Amino acid sequence: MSGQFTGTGTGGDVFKVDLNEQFDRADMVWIGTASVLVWIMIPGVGLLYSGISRKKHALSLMWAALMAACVAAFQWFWWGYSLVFAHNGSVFLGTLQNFCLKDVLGAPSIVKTVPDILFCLYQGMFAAVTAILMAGAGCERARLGPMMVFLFIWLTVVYCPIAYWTWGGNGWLVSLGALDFAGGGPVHENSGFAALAYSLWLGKRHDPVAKGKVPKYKPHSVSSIVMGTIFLWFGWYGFNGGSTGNSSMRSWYACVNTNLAAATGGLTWMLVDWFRTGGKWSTVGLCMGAIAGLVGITPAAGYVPVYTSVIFGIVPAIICNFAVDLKDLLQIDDGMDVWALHGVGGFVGNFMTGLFAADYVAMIDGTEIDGGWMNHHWKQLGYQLAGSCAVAAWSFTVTSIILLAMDRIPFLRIRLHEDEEMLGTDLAQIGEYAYYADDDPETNPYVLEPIRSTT
Amino acid sequence: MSGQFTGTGTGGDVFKVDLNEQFDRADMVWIGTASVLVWIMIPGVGLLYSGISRKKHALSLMWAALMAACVAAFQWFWWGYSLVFAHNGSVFLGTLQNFCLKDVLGAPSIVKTVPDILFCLYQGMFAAVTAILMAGAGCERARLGPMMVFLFIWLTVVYCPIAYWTWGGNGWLVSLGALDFAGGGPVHENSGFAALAYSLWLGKRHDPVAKGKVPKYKPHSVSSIVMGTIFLWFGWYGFNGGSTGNSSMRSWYACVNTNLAAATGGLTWMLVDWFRTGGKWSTVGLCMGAIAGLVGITPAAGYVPVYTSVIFGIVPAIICNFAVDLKDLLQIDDGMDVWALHGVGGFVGNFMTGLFAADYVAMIDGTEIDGGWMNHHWKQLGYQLAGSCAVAAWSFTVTSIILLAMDRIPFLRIRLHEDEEMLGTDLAQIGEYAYYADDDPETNPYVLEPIRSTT
Amino acid sequence: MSGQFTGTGTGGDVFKVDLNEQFDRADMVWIGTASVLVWIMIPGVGLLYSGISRKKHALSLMWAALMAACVAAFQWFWWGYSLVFAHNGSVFLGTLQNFCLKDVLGAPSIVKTVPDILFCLYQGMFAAVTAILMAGAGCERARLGPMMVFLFIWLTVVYCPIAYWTWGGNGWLVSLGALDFAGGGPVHENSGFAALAYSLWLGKRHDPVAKGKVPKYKPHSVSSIVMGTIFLWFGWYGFNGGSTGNSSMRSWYACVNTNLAAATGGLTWMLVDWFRTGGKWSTVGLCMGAIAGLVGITPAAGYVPVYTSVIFGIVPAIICNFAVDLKDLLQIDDGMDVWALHGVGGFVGNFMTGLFAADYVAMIDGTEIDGGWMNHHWKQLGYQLAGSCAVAAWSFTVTSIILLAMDRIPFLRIRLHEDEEMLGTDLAQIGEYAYYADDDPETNPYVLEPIRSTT
Ligand SMILES: CCCCCCCCCO[C@@H]1O[C@H](CO)[C@@H](O)[C@H](O)[C@H]1O
Ligand SMILES: CCCCCCCCCO[C@@H]1O[C@H](CO)[C@@H](O)[C@H](O)[C@H]1O
Ligand SMILES: CCCCCCCCCO[C@@H]1O[C@H](CO)[C@@H](O)[C@H](O)[C@H]1O
Ligand SMILES: CCCCCCCCCO[C@@H]1O[C@H](CO)[C@@H](O)[C@H](O)[C@H]1O
Ligand SMILES: CCCCCCCCCO[C@@H]1O[C@H](CO)[C@@H](O)[C@H](O)[C@H]1O
Ligand SMILES: CCCCCCCCCO[C@@H]1O[C@H](CO)[C@@H](O)[C@H](O)[C@H]1O
Repeated sequence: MSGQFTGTGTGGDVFKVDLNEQFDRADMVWIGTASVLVWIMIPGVGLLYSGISRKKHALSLMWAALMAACVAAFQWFWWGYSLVFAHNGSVFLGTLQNFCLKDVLGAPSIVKTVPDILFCLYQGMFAAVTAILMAGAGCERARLGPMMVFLFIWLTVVYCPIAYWTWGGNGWLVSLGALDFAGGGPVHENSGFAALAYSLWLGKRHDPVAKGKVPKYKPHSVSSIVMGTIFLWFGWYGFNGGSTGNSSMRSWYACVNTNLAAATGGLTWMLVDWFRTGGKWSTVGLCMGAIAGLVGITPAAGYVPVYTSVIFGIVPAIICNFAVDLKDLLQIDDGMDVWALHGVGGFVGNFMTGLFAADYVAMIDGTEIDGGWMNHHWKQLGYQLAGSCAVAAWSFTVTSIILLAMDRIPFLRIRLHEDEEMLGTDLAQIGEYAYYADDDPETNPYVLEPIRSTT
Repeated sequence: MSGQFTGTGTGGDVFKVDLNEQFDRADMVWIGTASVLVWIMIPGVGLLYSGISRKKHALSLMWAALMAACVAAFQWFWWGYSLVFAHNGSVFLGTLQNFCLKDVLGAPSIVKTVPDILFCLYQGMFAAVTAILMAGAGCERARLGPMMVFLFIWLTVVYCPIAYWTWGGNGWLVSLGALDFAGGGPVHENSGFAALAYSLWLGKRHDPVAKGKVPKYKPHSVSSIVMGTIFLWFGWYGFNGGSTGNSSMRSWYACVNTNLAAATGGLTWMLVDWFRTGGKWSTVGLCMGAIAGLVGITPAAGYVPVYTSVIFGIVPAIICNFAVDLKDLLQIDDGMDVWALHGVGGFVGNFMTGLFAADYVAMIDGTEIDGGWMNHHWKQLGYQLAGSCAVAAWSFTVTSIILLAMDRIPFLRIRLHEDEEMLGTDLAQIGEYAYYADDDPETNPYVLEPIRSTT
Repeated sequence: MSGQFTGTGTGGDVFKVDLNEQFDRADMVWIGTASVLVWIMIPGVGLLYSGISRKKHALSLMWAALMAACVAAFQWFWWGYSLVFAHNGSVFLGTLQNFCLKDVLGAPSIVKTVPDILFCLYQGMFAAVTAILMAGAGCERARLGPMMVFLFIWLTVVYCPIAYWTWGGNGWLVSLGALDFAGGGPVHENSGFAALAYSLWLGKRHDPVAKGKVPKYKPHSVSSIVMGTIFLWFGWYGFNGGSTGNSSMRSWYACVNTNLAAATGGLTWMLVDWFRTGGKWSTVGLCMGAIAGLVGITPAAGYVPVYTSVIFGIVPAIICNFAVDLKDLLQIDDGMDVWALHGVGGFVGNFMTGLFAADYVAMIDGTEIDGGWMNHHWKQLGYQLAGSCAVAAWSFTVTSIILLAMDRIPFLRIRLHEDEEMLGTDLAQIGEYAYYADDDPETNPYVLEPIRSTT
């Protein structure tokens, strides 16, 4: 009544209009497909960080990726989607208008080429990838119940505001003119600086794997690193290629850029390791470099000329390779790989987007931007820096607050203090904890949960 | 001559008309993509059931998934497609009109938005997923030749009739008004009750892994469980999302429901295990719960409001969790996991579809239904029960008949009787069977086929 | 100025026209999706050949697949794309017009239904699959630096010319009328005969695994074989299905053919092994047969009637099964599996395409061909043979030249001579090479690179 297209609410009355008429069906099919591709990046992250670990994590990140997929999907449905994409938000956050996905259907989303329900599906996958990045960063000696509560809270008060600033209809970064093609800020810079908060507050200090004369690379499982990298690169075609919101050739241009940045990042990191080790070929390095390039090109993929995409592989690979060395300086391992690749890689990529963004690339699908230094738009670099600094500051500060607030509550403490924690070898001698004898997650039906030595 | 569109046979003469003009190209692209996604669910099933096993299966289900993909594709081509989708069937079964895919081309399929050849591709994947569910259920001490013959026969006389009733142009369940969005009946309820027939006739009784004080969860490979769950959830976006037959936003709505049911099922099953174990976190349970939710939402995904999808995770997870305990009561392990997840999960999901189906959800793409209890259509619940009971009865009874008929034929007996079966350790002492020494499927070039101790 | 559609260069001025208007958006979405599917075939190849190996390769092919993805993407960007698809080539090769992808944007590609940038993305994946086939063939005792240089050179002077002849606007095989639906020549026949050059020049002679009374199948990792086969079959829907360049039902017809050829190839090879071993069931054989069928149907998938696709499984499976036996005759293992499956399978499939190609199948999307023997076009078989012989001759001869030229240059020698190579067990006793003690690529951060025993 009339139930005709309004652009608001459900978008119209399904008994009176065909809501699908508002959209190009091929745009919808590509974004649906891209959503499925981003989903498989979730276990990709878990495999990557499980495999790279220089320490025996009690919690399997391959499995924790499924836990994160579950917690993030629930959070997104409950209020995460609404806090980012409620068509009625301020400049800093959305509302609870779409609590439990109420009225999320056929109105054109903030990306007008797809309906709200499909944009919900697609963007929810980005929240889930960020959730497993966070769980991976904070996995060492994590308690599962508190971790699940942490992820729910963290998505709500760290991810959702940063996502709103970046993608929301009235988000202040959107208004300012900052560029972030595929959500490098909300996903990579954000998780990376939240990881750093974890490292500096909850991470083990004077860590034996980061102390003195120790190997920079000492992986738990190279096959897991490689499988994770495979799922990440495969899924990243949806992550970046879908960020146009359409079936135009800007989507395919972004995929060409994505592939070339990954390729040049992998080769660059491996070449850097070759020079720095005096001629060794680094198995872990090739994979880390591909990830550095993928992260680097994320804010840029639909904005920069193809030939510049090689720079988004080379420069993040070099800078991230050296950022990893800060683990030796601080003597901290926990959380630091996620910071180095996603935090530093995300910052570098975001900065370089201000240099290389071009109006003629965005215009491939009619997207209008002033451009970067390629168009003599010098001020763009300042907009990029404003975004990167705001994301880093909010993520680091608020993540610190959550971690410490939960730490002060006995039943919510994410990681027990070392002096209250019982040894797995001692638990295994007790009848009611005999299952701690199987310290191998391949055969154990139960998570080897940290137990307080007061029971 | 005139070779113009007829809606029958090949659909028209390719030299005179463009058969593609009858279809929206984006509808076709989504269903082609969804077909590829369902294909990877085949090894997903094999990985899941290989990993969950409390017993050392001689046959690797990861590998058997490829065998099933081969047998099912051949059966479908030969006559399986025709027995379900020959446009000229009765109310109970199709015909051999499309034997060897004769004349399967460009006529609109029973799903009018895609041509016969594409519907053939898509629906063949559902047959193959059901084949590996059956092979998984019946894998313990299976002989490979007889298993392949069994799958061919089973697809023909169990899967194909149930699929016809559900999807066929004149299928009696279609006519009755029963709802089954993505083939929960033909795939999950069917394989589950066929699994139960296997359990009760060919399964080992008084099984040491299901007898007395034994662990409910004791997996062969947690990494295999997790990898299988990953492939299943990823592919299920095609399984459910493609069941609209189109590129409309009902496809994406169904994907949102699919993700939320998996997420809530995983969390629910793990929470149930936490209460029942006195505080342990169940690795296997999270995965089983995700599968329970995916199975649960299958008959419902394109029919129920988004907020109700959480019920399709919670309720099947709880009921299936307790159904697994029946293995202890019966002291039977073989085949029972497939029954618990797919049979019970499928029954529960089908029943709840009668409660929660809504005309306004179906109408998102113009699909007309009376609805469920959400629309005060009380009779819908009875239609659902008629379907579930018919599927369970046909599958259990006919599967029983096939298993027992083959059992009475020496060269077709699927599983040897324990007293006619030689020990692998004894075979390994014989020169012509020395390869039985390698009881590890990771390195052995040959299937460790059960051998009769009469040679 | 006018910047309107020209069909050349960038295709038009993005500030004046919408380049996307020239294309059906659904055609673009399918080819973008198919590109992502072909990408995952890259690690599929690496997993397959790592797993099948009868020898302990020091270089992990699962990991080397990522290296190949990187080298091939860079080569393709640099000049590979231009040498195949520069719209201004001769009959034998393209030009450097599109060096570093200059002006590769929105002009219709040689496949007029997609723009240059998307055809670039898609076809680059084929180059990368061929790169990992080559790296796999030549992996035994390979040195990594020289291997990377080799792949770059090989793509440039072996792959690119053969691809031009097959796909290029003025390619001589195109003009002749030879049929090759999905690039069986450039990918499979080519890599297979290049593998044979490797086998005969650099392969180990009188190899203990191929000498005397030794097992035909003795795999390193069955799980790797199966995982590789899964990724290959899944991705092959894009490899073959995308080779129409469009969203028509010829794409889906090609997928039905692809699935049926894989299925019948797997069953055929396993049945052949069953007869030849006196009743054993071959784990490796089922997988090899699926690959033989997939290779076989590649030149044919969009040209042959569905019922004939079973022949493209059966015949290549039988012939390739016996081709593998030539390893015993020659007493050479290295490189020979790639030759047997891709070289022989590719030759057989190409030949049979001349028998079974049908004008009415090509015409499903308006593609005009004279057809094969199915249309009494007898001369087609000669065109097929001209293509197969030219590919085999160029690949074998030029690959031989490259391998031998690099062999004569100390720092480019791909494989050290056995008498200049130090033992891993001896390197491990030296302090600066202690890491050679860990001969297990699952835990070692470094490639166990062959070292000259002159340092
Ligand atoms: C443990 C999981 C808890 C989440 C599931 C509860 C979702 C609450 C949403 O409320 C529902 O929203 C509809 C909007 O249309 C209303 O019409 C309906 O009356 C109301 O019931
Ligand atoms: C979706 C939320 C699931 C419940 C989250 C509640 C806060 C964390 C509860 O976990 C706690 O962890 C302890 C092990 O350290 C367990 O001994 C104990 O049983 C449990 O109190
Ligand atoms: C071991 C695999 C056996 C399956 C392969 C045999 C398929 C038999 C199909 O018959 C063919 O159907 C066409 C329909 O158009 C006829 O035109 C053609 O004359 C006829 O030959
Ligand atoms: C596609 C069908 C493939 C053949 C199926 C025929 C029925 C089963 C044959 O397998 C049998 O299994 C025995 C091991 O138990 C083997 O010793 C014996 O060789 C073989 O007689
Ligand atoms: C180690 C990786 C080396 C590859 C990266 C160098 C790519 C060289 C391409 O040249 C660039 O091509 C543009 C075409 O538009 C010109 O406009 C621009 O002026 C020019 O700079
Ligand atoms: C993208 C190209 C990367 C460099 C390729 C240059 C040619 C091969 C160089 O590798 C060589 O391999 C030796 C081990 O055999 C190493 O000891 C030595 O450091 C190095 O000289």
